[PDB]
Amino acid sequence: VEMNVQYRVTNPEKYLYSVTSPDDSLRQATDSALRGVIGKYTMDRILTEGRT
Amino acid sequence: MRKSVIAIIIIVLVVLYMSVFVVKEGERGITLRFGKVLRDDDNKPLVYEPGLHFKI
Repeated sequence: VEMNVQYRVTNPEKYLYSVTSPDDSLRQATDSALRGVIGKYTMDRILTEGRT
Repeated sequence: MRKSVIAIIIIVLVVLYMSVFVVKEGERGITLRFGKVLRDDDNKPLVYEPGLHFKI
């Protein structure tokens, strides 16, 4: 499975002084979500139905 | 009375720059003595908010 996440930023007071490497930290969260989500459904479902 | 007045004026400026220290928004600085930390309110170490503070 491959996914694309289009996002934006907000007021730099949060983005700059919330977490180190915000772009990288968000990527780790995305992997956990994708795997966790994928982990719930079966292969056949994920291939056709799970897409949405 | 020119060398005496000009000499004192110049030295105070460098002293003040070293003394002033501000704390960033996403950081917090705890002023420290030679080896210890500054305390207050029954030996509760004080952490500084994001504002200006003075250190000898």
